[PDB]
Amino acid sequence: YVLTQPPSVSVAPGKTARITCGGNNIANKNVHWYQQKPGQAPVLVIYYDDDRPSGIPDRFSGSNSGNTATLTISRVEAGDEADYYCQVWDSNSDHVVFGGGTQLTVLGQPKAAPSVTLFPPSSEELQANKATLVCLISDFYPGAVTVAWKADGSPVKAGVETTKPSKQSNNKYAASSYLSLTPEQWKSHRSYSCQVTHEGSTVEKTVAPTEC
Amino acid sequence: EVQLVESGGNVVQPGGSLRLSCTASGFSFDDSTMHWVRQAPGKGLQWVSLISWNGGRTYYADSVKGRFTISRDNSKNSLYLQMNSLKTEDTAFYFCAKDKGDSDYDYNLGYSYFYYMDGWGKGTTVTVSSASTKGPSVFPLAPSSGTAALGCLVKDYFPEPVTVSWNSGALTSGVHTFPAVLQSSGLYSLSSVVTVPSSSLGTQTYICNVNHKPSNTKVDKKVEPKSC
Repeated sequence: YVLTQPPSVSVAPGKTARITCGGNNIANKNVHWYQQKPGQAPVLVIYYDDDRPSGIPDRFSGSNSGNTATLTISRVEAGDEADYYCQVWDSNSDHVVFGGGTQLTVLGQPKAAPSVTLFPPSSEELQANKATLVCLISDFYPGAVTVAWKADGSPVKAGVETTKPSKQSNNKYAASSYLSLTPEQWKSHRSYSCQVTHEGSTVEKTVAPTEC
Repeated sequence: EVQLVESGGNVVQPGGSLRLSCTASGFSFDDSTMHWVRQAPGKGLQWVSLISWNGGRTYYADSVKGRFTISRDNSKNSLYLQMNSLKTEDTAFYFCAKDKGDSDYDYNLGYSYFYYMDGWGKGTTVTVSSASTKGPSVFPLAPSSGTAALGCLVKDYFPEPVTVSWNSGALTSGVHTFPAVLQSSGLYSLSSVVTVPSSSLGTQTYICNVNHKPSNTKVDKKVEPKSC
């Protein structure tokens, strides 16, 4: 059986947030909701559809109609930022089923454009017969970017790794992307480029083998 | 007050075996149904297995069917998980959880159970990798002459984690240590940067200290601007 949730959902503080849980004929089943803050124990917030455990705010409330169940948090606070999973029991397949989870972002600070720094392979690493380009992206908000690497003028996705954005010592976000070459490839092109895209806008830095 | 303590998470090669344990208190273990739920790092929750108070009902997820074995010992308030024939897909965070235990009877329809979680543990980490312990190589990310950025490439190590500081802890302003990426080689790599007064670059001296306890390695590297 399958439960599907929107991957992301954002709201401005004090407003009201809605998280959907898609399952077919899900109104026939009891739906429960857990909240999980990064590096921590999940926590029951709504059970048996609309019921709520004592010890959690009256702001959390539950719906379940036909093909879609809904966790509704009102007067959202900064502390309500977490991941939310819905759950059921499939009597048919003998399975507990969780949904994908929804990361609820509370736009509790000013937007911020990413600052990008691109390092070429150090003489040292090269001397070890490996070449690595390091693209460091920091101080942006919200925490969702896109990286793309170009050689000379044309892209390539062979040998790229990119981290998932992550808060820093100031609630802003930062991510990294490495491009792995062989020293041969490194000095055989005129230049390499890192291209970060953040909410519509695109920054780009470039390095060339020949230089600093 | 409910308390659950997983243990025995570790690192193992594919095909290998491992036995997680979980220790309860603050509720009647004897009356309770238990669960194992796992969570791929970064990804979502995935139910693994459940088991009723006496072992009566026990079910497994298709993924682990035939490889995993759930068990308990009520005399010890203990839940067990036996993972055999491990895969890399099994690498994750393993949670043990208690179930409220809500049921329902009806003399001709049988019993009906309504499972869902009532308490969780902290977790325990299970890594399945073909690779074995290896200390990191450390390379300088030299600044390329407002302010400037310089850093450390911490390359090809295993298992996690590495920790990085600068100037033996005395530099924290401007410092960010990223998450690690896991490469095709099954080895981890991460970086650390610090942004600094562009001017104070020929004078002030920057050293990063890498520590990798799994291999008892510790490295210090001074990062100096290049030469051209």
